Amino acid sequence: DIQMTQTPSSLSASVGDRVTITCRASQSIGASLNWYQQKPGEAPKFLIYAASNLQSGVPSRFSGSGSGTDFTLTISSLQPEDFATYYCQQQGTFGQGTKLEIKRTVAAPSVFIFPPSDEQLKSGTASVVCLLNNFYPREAKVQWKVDNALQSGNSQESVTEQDSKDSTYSLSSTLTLSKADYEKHKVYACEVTHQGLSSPVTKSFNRG
Amino acid sequence: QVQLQESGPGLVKPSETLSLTCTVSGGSVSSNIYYWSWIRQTPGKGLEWLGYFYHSGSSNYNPSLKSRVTISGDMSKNQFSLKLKSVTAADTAIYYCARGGVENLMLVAVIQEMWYFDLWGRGTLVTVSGASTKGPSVFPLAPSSKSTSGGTAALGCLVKDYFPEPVTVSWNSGALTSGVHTFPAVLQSSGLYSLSSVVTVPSSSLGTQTYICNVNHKPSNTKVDKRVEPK
Amino acid sequence: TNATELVQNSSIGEICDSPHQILDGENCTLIDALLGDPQCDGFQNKKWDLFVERSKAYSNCYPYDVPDYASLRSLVASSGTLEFNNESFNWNGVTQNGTSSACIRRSNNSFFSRLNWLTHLNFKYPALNVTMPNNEQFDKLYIWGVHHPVTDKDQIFLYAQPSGRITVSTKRSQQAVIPNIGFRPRIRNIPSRISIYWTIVKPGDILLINSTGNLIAPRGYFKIRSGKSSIMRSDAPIGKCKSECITPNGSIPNDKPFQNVNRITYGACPRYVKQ
Ligand SMILES: *[C@@H]1O[C@H](CO[C@@H]2O[C@@H](C)[C@@H](O)[C@@H](O)[C@@H]2O)[C@@H](O[C@@H]2O[C@H](CO)[C@@H](O[C@@H]3O[C@H](CO)[C@@H](O)[C@H](O[C@H]4O[C@H](CO)[C@@H](O)[C@H](O)[C@@H]4O)[C@@H]3O)[C@H](O)[C@H]2NC(C)=O)[C@H](O)[C@H]1NC(C)=O
Ligand SMILES: *[C@@H]1O[C@H](CO)[C@@H](O[C@@H]2O[C@H](CO)[C@@H](O[C@@H]3O[C@H](CO)[C@@H](O)[C@H](O)[C@@H]3O)[C@H](O)[C@H]2NC(C)=O)[C@H](O[C@@H]2O[C@@H](C)[C@@H](O)[C@@H](O)[C@@H]2O)[C@H]1NC(C)=O
Ligand SMILES: *[C@@H]1O[C@H](CO)[C@@H](O[C@@H]2O[C@H](CO)[C@@H](O[C@@H]3O[C@H](CO)[C@@H](O)[C@H](O)[C@@H]3O)[C@H](O)[C@H]2NC(C)=O)[C@H](O)[C@H]1NC(C)=O
Ligand SMILES: *[C@@H]1O[C@H](CO)[C@@H](O)[C@H](O)[C@H]1NC(C)=O
Repeated sequence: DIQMTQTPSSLSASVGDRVTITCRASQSIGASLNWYQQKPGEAPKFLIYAASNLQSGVPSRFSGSGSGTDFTLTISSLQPEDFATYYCQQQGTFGQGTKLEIKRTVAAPSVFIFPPSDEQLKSGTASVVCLLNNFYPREAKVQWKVDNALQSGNSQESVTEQDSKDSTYSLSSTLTLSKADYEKHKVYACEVTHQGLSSPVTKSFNRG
Repeated sequence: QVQLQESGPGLVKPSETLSLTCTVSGGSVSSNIYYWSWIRQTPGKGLEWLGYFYHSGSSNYNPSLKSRVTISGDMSKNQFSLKLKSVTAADTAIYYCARGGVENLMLVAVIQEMWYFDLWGRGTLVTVSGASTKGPSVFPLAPSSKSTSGGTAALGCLVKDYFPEPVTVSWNSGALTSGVHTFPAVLQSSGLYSLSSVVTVPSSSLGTQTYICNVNHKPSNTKVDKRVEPK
Repeated sequence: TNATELVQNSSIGEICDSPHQILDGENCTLIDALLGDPQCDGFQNKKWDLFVERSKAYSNCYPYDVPDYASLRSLVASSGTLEFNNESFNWNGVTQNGTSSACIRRSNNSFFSRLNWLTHLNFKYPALNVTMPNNEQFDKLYIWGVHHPVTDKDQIFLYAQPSGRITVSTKRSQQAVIPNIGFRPRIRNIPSRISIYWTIVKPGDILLINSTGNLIAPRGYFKIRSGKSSIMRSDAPIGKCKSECITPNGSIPNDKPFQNVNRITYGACPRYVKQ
């Protein structure tokens, strides 16, 4: 019956910054509001109880405040390990969540490329993998070229979640062709454009 | 400390009854200040409380789930279970068991009912689908000059064409953790998942150290050990 | 020459301090002033015709709950007084005057002024049995409580007894409580809890207290009576003026026969009617 609105949905802040997250209830809820912190791959952690009471294992830089309809969660001095999604909760309803990314110096990716294995090729498919390691920000553009032909519609990528200590990302991009298509062409290359790169970087190999 | 751990199938066909069990270690499941709850999480909903249960027979359920939810307990086993009838693809989620309670505390001049969830399990993925399980193929991502930028070399495993999620990948039986990046799985057009797990190692160690990736896909009862060697 | 209107429609927005004696709770609920929260020490032994409770009020002591909150709140509100009479109970064999860091008074660990946290003495907590006779001609109200430790270790270190039991009796009634050991969320870094209870002792009756541990003991009694005082929740300021009738929205004139400001009134008031 009561619905809560968490603002913002996401934000980025630097180490040492003060960040505040807001949860607002459609009706007054007194002080009956709790906060949780969910780091990647983990379950939520009980952060704050009854609007302002820190729970066990919660660093002092966390605090909460509010009454009635407007509640805030504050991190006084942001740290890299605070990268998480934060949730408000009143009785049986949770807020939508706020994802918090750590802002950081620009870091160019190191790029590696892997040809398809001979075992995979024998079974009829060729997967070429490009690896972009330890970069920031997470915006990156991986382009595949086969004999200097721009590919599209035959690649997929996934990004790791932000590293909780150096605040970098890693990206893997896979290009899949049939064995027949793979051995009809020679040059396989990934072209990587990123803010840390003054020019697009290309990694290639030549057989197939 | 007290710890919770979910157990149950990872793949359930639609219209079946989803069931998961939570086992509680180090704590008295029998104490009527605590309730025992289940919460699920989907990208596109976030966290959704499903229900809780007191061993005294009292229980409370999310009305959005049209009474499809039942939570029951057995103290002979320090366990409580979720049962969710007539599942569809919309019930695909990560499911958490949790301990919590209800307090009637006065503050802001008025007594109000407060709920909380102070202890959570690790969570379990449940995929509701009609497709059948299948184990992955594991192909080497062999280190080469094209994966050696400086004094550092990258190698890994490509874990391809499995269903459903998840797979767990370790390196050298868990003795190798620094530098490992196991990427989230992508779902390809065939309806099967694929992921890669890579690790950056000193290029000097390539001739001396052996590198085994250990892939476990429990839904299909498949374990694969694959050694990655230089090309 | 105004046309007849029998319904009082508006309030002055404030509650007049005359003729009724108004006690503004400010930051303190009546219960917190009753128990003796340190921020509420200025309320000791005060009297009132109308106690006014504020939305901003808050607790700043040991986290507690009151199972029959409304009845205790109404008992004190109608007596119109917080006058406390100390009594010397014989607490032989236990340590008195327990304090906590969640309840600071004058920059020191403290506790509710009207309650007595009893703990073991040399790791012995004897079976206490004390009596208080009530020789007066008015009813006595005794406030006591039960402490719920967070673990068995906590229970042992505090009371040298794994299973505390409390019974408070008179010739007319019997109340038995069992502590519930377990973890609660930290309130002001305290994961334990106290439950507050009350007992009425009629003239000629005796208070009997049995405890083997976990008793938050009374220090005395309050005089109780079903008088004409009351309590009201309101955020309207207390102003200097005279008005016989009081509503949560502020004081009201009592010349019109009817009223549509608020169902809740105090004093000589027009009869409420809806919009
Ligand atoms: C009645 O209660 C109000 C409200 O108290 C406040 O809210 C409660 C819910 C609870 O959280 C209380 O702990 C909390 O104080 C009292 O009014 C507040 O009074 C305090 C101080 O007495 C003020 O706190 C100050 O706020 C400043 C911003 O306006 C801030 O800059 C101050 O920080 C500096 O001072 C503190 C010491 O106070 C020091 O520790 C810091 O390090 C820093 O130097 C300080 O936080 C609140 O702002 C007040 N709030 C309002 C709304 O006025 C009120 O005093 C009380 N009445 C009586 C009679 O007791
Ligand atoms: C007959 O009807 C008139 C007109 O409504 C009443 O007079 C009005 O009474 C209001 C009561 O507060 C006056 O409001 C105040 O006005 C001043 C100046 O504007 C403000 O600064 C102040 O904050 C208040 O808002 C209002 O000024 C007054 N005159 C108007 C509206 O023209 C009259 O009420 C009688 O007079 C008032 C002054 C009080 O003494 C009443 O007790 C009294 O009945 C009405 N008379 C009756 C018998 O109903
Ligand atoms: C636990 O705390 C209570 C109150 O905090 C203690 O009771 C207090 O005991 C002292 C001394 O026994 C009493 O002092 C009195 O002071 C007046 C004026 O200074 C003097 O005229 C009296 O002759 C007497 O010395 C004090 O009144 C009394 N307070 C109450 C409310 O009874 C109690 O002794 C403490 N117990 C322990 C074990 O520390
Ligand atoms: C309380 O103690 C008295 C002491 O004689 C005893 O007679 C009585 O039975 C006790 N009552 C309870 C309920 O333990």
